[PDB]
Formats: sequence, structure tokens, C-alpha cells
Amino acid sequence: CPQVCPAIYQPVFDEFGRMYSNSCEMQRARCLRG
Repeated sequence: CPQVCPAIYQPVFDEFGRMYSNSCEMQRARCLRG
């Protein structure tokens, strides 16, 4: 889970219906919870 994410905006949706700007962000958020 990189501490940084690319500027490129790649909105993603999770099976929880949660919205994420990009996959990097997805991993980052999960990393904090883990």
C-alpha cells in the first residue's frame, strides 16, 4: 500500500458500495484499517 497515489483520477467502486478515487487509494485505505 504506497503512501502516495498518482494524480490520474480512476474512480473505483467497492462491493460495499463505497466510492474510491483510484485503486491506489483503495489499497491505501485498506492498509490503514489493516
